[PDB]
Amino acid sequence: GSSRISALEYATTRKKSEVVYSGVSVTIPTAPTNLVSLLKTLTPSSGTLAPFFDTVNNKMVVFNENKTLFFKLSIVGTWPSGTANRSMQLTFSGSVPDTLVSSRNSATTTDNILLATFFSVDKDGFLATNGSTLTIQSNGAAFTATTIKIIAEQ
Amino acid sequence: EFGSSRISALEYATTRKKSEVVYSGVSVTIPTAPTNLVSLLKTLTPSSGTLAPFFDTVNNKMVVFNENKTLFFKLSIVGTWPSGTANRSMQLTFSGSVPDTLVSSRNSATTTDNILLATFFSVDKDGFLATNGSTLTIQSNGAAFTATTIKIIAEQ
Amino acid sequence: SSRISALEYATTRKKSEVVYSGVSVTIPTAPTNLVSLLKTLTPSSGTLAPFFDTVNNKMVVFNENKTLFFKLSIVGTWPSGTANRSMQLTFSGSVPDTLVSSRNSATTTDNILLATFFSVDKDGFLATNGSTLTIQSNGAAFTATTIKIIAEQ
Ligand SMILES: N[C@@H](CCC(=O)O)C(=O)O
Ligand SMILES: N[C@@H](CCC(=O)O)C(=O)O
Ligand SMILES: N[C@@H](CCC(=O)O)C(=O)O
Repeated sequence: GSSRISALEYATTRKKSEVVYSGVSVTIPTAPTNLVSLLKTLTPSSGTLAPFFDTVNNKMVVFNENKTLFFKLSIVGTWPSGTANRSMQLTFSGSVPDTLVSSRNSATTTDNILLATFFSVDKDGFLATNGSTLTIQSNGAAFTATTIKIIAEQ
Repeated sequence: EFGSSRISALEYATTRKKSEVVYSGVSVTIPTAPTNLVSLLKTLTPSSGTLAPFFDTVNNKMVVFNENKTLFFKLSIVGTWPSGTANRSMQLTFSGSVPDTLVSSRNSATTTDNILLATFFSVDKDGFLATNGSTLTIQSNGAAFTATTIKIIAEQ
Repeated sequence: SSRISALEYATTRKKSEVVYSGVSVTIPTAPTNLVSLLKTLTPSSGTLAPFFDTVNNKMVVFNENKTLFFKLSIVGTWPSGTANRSMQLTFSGSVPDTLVSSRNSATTTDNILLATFFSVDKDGFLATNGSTLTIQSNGAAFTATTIKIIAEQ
């Protein structure tokens, strides 16, 4: 069945946004900050925010499919020298909001960050209709990001 | 050949199976002692979703389909530790051939108490998870935690 | 016929899942090539091949537009009394990724679970170069007694 086969091929084709900002100086402040708003002003080194990051409404958006979305944010940067307790926090709005935190303390010298998660998108569900506002906040002190890689795939 | 049967099998293979359960507007203590998570949740009435088929409420464990398909797990908890709690963490252990221990730790720099634990389990046909399931044991560290919304997902 | 067989390939998981049991392995406080460390140990089950290259001491991937999922589960210990402590794992790449599992006095368990994914592109950086995995223990060295490592694609 060519039509059923084509549907299976579509279902098993990864769709994604994978955007790299190399050589930027993005301050991630200590106050809640819309992440897409922060990124959309920057010229990417590679990739595009579309289709998963909507630069008009400053949100992550998804395809209307019963297919899970995988998300990763990799940040190279620094907190100020001497900052001990510190964390990077990223919240996704949703029916139940999800709050990611990468915390560290005096024991860890590296300031680089890797946040990863997934969203089990339902057809005609909350994410499919509303998208998700991503709100980022640096805790302990402001963070200065010099490379950012952001991925959403479904 | 077996074309028809193989297409139907592929349709099954690419259909997500899931439990996605939300408990909204609750007030649930996650204590500092090890607590069977399924035992804790099954006392609550879901606002949406069902524990079946991934959470066995007789044996109080997560169970999986016997197929070479990875299971993705997420636990999202809205709640609080007592005011002033500085060092604190939420931990979740899954029994297995090698047990896995998830920890979300934080300190004075982070004021939010909300928790997001996510992972995967690479289920093998006739393997440990498929044969035994996994006991999930949750524990709050620093002080007891009071959860007001819980969302739990297992999918395969 | 062939589109069906191709779909069967596309939807079949490929994996390395290696368990090292009953070991007492120091993960030092200095950067350490993880594949170099593991390949000295005898697995209780599984094989480093095909995802872990023990000649160049790196993770390697299939040259396919298919995401790789990675998990490292470690049973072990920091020295008694260690409060602030963390385990970190860096993957080289076009942009390197640094995973950190940190904890403090509130947490008693020392066991570690690091999980992530890599959105491999055909003929992309990972497919062309692989990834060097560098592990480091912070606060004090960590003694690992069971290690389970998974890469799947
Ligand atoms: N099923 C929810 C997402 C659940 C999740 O947070 O993964 C939705 O479609 O909006
Ligand atoms: N392959 C193991 C699971 C490994 C993992 O922890 O992901 C099983 O089938 O029980
Ligand atoms: N697309 C990148 C991987 C991106 C990631 O780190 O997930 C590659 O093929 O090398």
